[PDB]
Amino acid sequence: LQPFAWQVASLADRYEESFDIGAAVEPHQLNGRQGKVLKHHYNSIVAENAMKPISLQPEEGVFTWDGADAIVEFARKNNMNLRFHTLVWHNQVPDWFFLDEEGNPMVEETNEAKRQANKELLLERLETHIKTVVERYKDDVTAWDVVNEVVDDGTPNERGLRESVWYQITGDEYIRVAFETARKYAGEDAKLFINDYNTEVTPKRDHLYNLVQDLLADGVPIDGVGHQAHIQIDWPTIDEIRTSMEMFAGLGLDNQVTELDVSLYGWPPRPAFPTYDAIPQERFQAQADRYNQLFELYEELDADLSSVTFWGIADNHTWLDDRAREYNDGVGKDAPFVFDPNYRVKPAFWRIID
Ligand SMILES: [Mg+2]
Ligand code: NA
Repeated sequence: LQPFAWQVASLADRYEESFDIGAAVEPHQLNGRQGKVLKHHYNSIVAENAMKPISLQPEEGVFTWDGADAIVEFARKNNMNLRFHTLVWHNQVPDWFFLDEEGNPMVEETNEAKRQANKELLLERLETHIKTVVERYKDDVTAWDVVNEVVDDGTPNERGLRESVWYQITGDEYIRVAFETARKYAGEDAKLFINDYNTEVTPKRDHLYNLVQDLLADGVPIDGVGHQAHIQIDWPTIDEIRTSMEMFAGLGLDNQVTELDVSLYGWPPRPAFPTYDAIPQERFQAQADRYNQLFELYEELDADLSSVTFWGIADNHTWLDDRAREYNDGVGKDAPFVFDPNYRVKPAFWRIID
């Protein structure tokens, strides 16, 4: 049988000359077998969910720090780096941000002067959320996802910005405010990232590229691009990945791979294998070949890449299962990592440890 993750060489040790090796976690993953894998393999962590806006400030002025603090304390106790995910997102964000002083959605307002009053209110709220959160964690966090998923996959406006509530209310100003406020409160040395998925594919890659150039020219503080890397076995290509990271490096921006998982399924993900034991070993081999090429590329790009984080630990816990179930009538199992649901290594582990 394949040995347990804690019986093989550490990924963080393998890649110590190149970049951090990170995992997304929940508080319950900090102990038991998950915690043993974590301590063995990784030198960086990020909160899967506990640091999202709604997790930290679910009502106006009501902050809930318990889960986030557990993860911070774990990083401190275990000498791990710590990514903060995330100051600004259009998902997992409480609806109170976006209500006017009468308690109605700001997006519905048709009086332009009132829209401008709303924009200032929302930006002030965003400043207060960032200040409060940053002041708590500024000595612990080594990379901030200041904004998440602000760029569109299409082109609904000239700049290719996602038309979330943030954009409808503030245009791009929420993005500027977010970075400026993060810098102000976190300090001159804090590393500030814009994070997104599909950063390897156009038009998105280029909308992102233009946005970071625009903000940089305007003096907005941005240090790096977070590439979520929710990828497949055959897509995106190695060269697409390389080009994107080189493009951002050419601007003087750092790159981090922030939410890496290698799905077994394209889009749409059906038919999915219904259970883990139904997945044929050949699929794990195809995955291992992918992982091999990926990590060769990341090593090749290591002058321009400071951290590689997987969006989870082992195959027993991944949002990809939710995605699989969503497209296959409630049944389906994905397997995106190099450790199996029992914490045993997979073929992919051996192909990235060598
Ligand atoms: Mg290899
Ligand atoms: Na590096």
